[PDB]
Amino acid sequence: IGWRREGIKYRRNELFLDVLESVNLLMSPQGQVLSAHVSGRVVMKSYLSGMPECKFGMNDKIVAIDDCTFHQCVRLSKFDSERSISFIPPDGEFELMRYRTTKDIILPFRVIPLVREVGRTKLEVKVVIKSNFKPSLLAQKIEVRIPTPLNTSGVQVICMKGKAKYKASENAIVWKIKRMAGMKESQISAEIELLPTNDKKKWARPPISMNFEVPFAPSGLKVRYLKVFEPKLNYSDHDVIKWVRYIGRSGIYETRC
Amino acid sequence: DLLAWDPLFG
Repeated sequence: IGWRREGIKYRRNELFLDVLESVNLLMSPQGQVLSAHVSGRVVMKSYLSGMPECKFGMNDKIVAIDDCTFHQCVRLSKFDSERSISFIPPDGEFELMRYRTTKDIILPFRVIPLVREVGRTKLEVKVVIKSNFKPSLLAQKIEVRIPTPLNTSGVQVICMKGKAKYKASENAIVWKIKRMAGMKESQISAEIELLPTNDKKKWARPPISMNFEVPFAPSGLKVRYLKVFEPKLNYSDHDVIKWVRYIGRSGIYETRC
Repeated sequence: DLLAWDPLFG
């Protein structure tokens, strides 16, 4: 087997499984999903003595997922042949699997916009965000980007959580929240002063976009087990120290306004 | 941050 040399020895048999997902959304102004996908990977970092045979089990068929591809080390499992895979891994860090889902995605945030024209020289822009996940969990690095018209002169804006700023060079209001628990909501309200323009066309509103990080896979995928068998060194599962981390991030996470 | 790592017991 080409990807792992013989004679590897470690004082401490240990492995790390990193479940990393990007959640993508195009939502209507009224809250209809126009498109959504998760792109995901499992990265394994292992320091295991010898030539261990490993079996990776998940909560769902991997052998509600698509475009699923595996490292060259990956083989069919004997038992749980639909929810697990079996392999002798490369030493150190490698990508075990890469996948796409479209079905049953957790959309961690709902963005609810309201734009009101107050006369000809004033725009009111208001956005509510709602965290849609367990209240015991925290989202972090939250950013809401709200487009402004090209004929914006002045902006006044306040928000019920975090901080917001108008960036004239980007034609956007940028709203930052350091952390937000599941099943919470916040609001931003802006008043935008408009200058006279020769533009005859009504503002073609870019979508409102978000960045965020969440400590769960938006696909719903969960690691159930990583079993290890080293036939020659005769260590097994209880001998190996095993960790899992889930990081869900926004990809292109857009809501039309 | 190391608090995001969960144990896999078994």
